[PDB]
Parts: sequence; structure tokens; C-alpha cells
Amino acid sequence: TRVFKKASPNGKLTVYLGKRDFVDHIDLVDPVDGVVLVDPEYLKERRVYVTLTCAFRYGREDLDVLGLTFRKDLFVANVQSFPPPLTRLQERLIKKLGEHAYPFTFEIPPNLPCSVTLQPGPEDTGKACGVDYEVKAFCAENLEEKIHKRNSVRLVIEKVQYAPERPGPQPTAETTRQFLKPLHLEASLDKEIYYHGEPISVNVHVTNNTNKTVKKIKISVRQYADICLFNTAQYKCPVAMEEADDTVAPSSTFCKVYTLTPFLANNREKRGLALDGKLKHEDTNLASSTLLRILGIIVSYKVKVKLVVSRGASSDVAVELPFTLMHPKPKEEPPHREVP
Amino acid sequence: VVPVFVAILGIIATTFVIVTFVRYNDTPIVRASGRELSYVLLTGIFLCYSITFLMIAAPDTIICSFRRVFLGLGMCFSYAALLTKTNRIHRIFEQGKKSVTAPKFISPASQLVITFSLISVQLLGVFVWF
Repeated sequence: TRVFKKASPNGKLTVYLGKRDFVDHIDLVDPVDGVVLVDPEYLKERRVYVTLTCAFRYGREDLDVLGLTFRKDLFVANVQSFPPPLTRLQERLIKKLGEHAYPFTFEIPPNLPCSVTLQPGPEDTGKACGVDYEVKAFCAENLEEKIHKRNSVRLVIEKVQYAPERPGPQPTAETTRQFLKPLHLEASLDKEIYYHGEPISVNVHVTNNTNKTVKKIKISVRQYADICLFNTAQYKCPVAMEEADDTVAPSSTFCKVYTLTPFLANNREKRGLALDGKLKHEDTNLASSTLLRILGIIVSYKVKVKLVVSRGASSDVAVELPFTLMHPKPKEEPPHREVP
Repeated sequence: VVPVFVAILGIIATTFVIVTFVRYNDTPIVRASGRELSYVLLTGIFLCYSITFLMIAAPDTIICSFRRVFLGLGMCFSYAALLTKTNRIHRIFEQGKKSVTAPKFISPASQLVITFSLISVQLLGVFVWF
């Protein structure tokens, strides 16, 4: 019993929606329902059109010197609303409103990208980089000719995914390195799916039959982002780190547990780091993993364990463990603001 | 005769491939292709085809001097430009070293500095024993 409304600058045209988040289940997505309230006297022979548009924008620091930006519209849908299956909300709104209320409904095709925003820089001014969705309702004589600012209402909507209910297998990794008797490294995590703000525990077990000595053990959590619309390189970045001065003497074994937690407080200077979709310039956490089962940014997360064994010039022995970082499905819709 | 004909065909091809780049000089390919590095590499290729004339000519003090000084330079220009371009591509390829903020990007200005330093090392090395 709480919907969102927005009016045009004149105030003649109004748009009502029930939500701002639309969940993706990989197969089928929540339809975008809405109601539009018009003024027949204001429009002599014009029509009221609604459109849904997905937009992708990308730019980088090195391409700014050259003066290059990339833009594309991944999905565009248009419906005619004023001259006309009704869901419960649309019928209830038409009942609450008058006779000049008319509905619209959109069906977003599956396997379309989510909403992602790349972290802006200190001097970034305008629209951010990433992929987003918006609805726009306007009044015009014809669809293809002109869209006035006064007769237009625009709303931003987020397509989102949430954590799978069934846990996956335990992540584990193993490596063996024989030099010019081997050195054997094993690493594992406690669980596959993690929630934002929860710690990650990695267990390492090293056996050294060599005459070498491991000096340092470096453990990190790293994010990968695939911009896969134009021919563009993948973005990779560490989001958590811990270096330990543990020595594994020759002919010895070793076993330890380390704990890490990625968060935004120490990662605010990293320009281009992917973050969850924004309606405005409010804070959002690190981006969630993508479930594929494309056409935009694809986010992945891994843990890396490295041993620095030098003797003798230093060699490195490393393993990686992928994992998933997502939100559980909430009972109440997220506020898209700072609550207190 | 045959080396001269081959060099003439090569210089015509180089002229075409440089006039095209000078003519457009705005398309995203030319911009994102390292314009300064591409021009340095094409200048090196341009100088490469002239040395066949100095080699085929009759030996002389000035001709031997030109042969010696230019033979190394013809390769050095091209390979220094390619090395700088490869370094830029490599620096873009991986990102986010063990530090905050954006990964280091080689600027259009610094490319010239690195290329000219790598060329000047060969220049002085040639001049000493010349």
C-alpha cells in the first residue's frame, strides 16, 4: 500500500510504479507494471507513449586523452498507452485514480545484463559508467519525431539478482612445484557463497620436502570485471590483502588459518571498481557476482594464495579459489538511500 | 636491379600506409593505435628501405660511414617503437597492482621519452666506435 509517483514539470502527466527493484531469476524476470495519468484537455490530438531503455556507457582514463567514449542501447521497448490482462496493482490504482488512468506493462527478455556502476573519480561530473535501465513516458503526435522535456517523465529502475538458496561445493585448490623433491601447497575455504560484510576464512597447508625456504605468505581477495560489448580489456583489482612473515623451513610442514574481509572503506580511491546499481549518487557496496547459466559487465571474485620461496631471485607458488559474493533475498525492498 | 625494384615497391607501400594515417588521423583505430609510436615506427621503416641504395653503391668513406650509422638505426627505431607499444598493451592488460587507485597508464608524452632514450643508447653506441 505504498507506491512511487513522479510528475512532469508541467504536472499534466503522472507516472505511478509499485517498485524500484525487479528481480532476475535467470529464467524470466519480474514484469515492469505501471499506471499513467493524463489530461485529455491538455492534448488535442497527441498520444501518450511509454518506453523502456537499457543503456551501457564506458570510458577509461587512457581513452580520455584520445577523446573516445563508448555508448550503446542494448534493449528498447515502446508501447502506446493513452488510447487502449490487468494486474492487481494496476486495477487498484485505476480504481483509486479517475477515468484518465491507463496502464502499461513491460517484459524484459531474460539473459540481459544487470545494473552496474563503475566507481567514479574525484573529477567525474556527469553520468557514471556502467549499465542501467530507465522508463520514460512522453506525449507526442508521433513516436519518431521529437520528445519535449516538459512532456516527459523519467524513472530509474534496478534489475537485480540475489544469493542462491542452495550452497555449492567447498572451494579447494592444490599445487606441486619441483625445482631445477617437490613443494606442495593446499588451500581451501569454508563455504562457497558469502554475504557482503561477512568474513572469509582460508586454510593453508604447506609441506616442503625441498632444501628451499618460504619467506612470506601473501593472501588476497581480487575482483574481475568483464566489459564485453566493445573490444575492451578486462578489469582486475585486489580488494583485500594480508601479508604474513611465516617461514617454512626445509623438511617441514605448516598449517594455518587466515581471515579477510573486503569492504569499501579502504577501496574508495580505486577508480573503475564495479559497484551495485545506483539510482543517485548514494553509496552502494561492492558489486555482486553474476549468474549466467552477458552483453555487459560480468563480475567475478577470487582468492589468491602465494608463497615467496627464494633461497639461491625469488620464485612464487600460488593457487586461486573462486567464490560468490551476493545479498540474501530481503523481506523488505532495499531503500536505495542511507536509512539513518 | 632486383633489390632496387623491391625497395621502390616497399617505399611506395610505405607512402600509401602513411598518407592514409595522415589523411584520417581521427578514427578510433588511429587514436587508440599509438599515433606517435606508429609514426616513429613508420619513419624507421621509411629509413630502412633507403639503406639498400647505400649498400649497392660503390664503396667510399662517406658511403661506408652512412652504412655503418644507419644499419643499426633502421632496426632500432622500429623495434623500440614496437617495444614501447607492447609495454603499453601489457600495462593495460593487467590492472590494479598492489596499490590504490587507477593502474599506471603510459601517457602519450612518456612514450616519446622512452622511445627516444632507447634510440639514443644505440646512437651513442654507434658514434663511439664510429
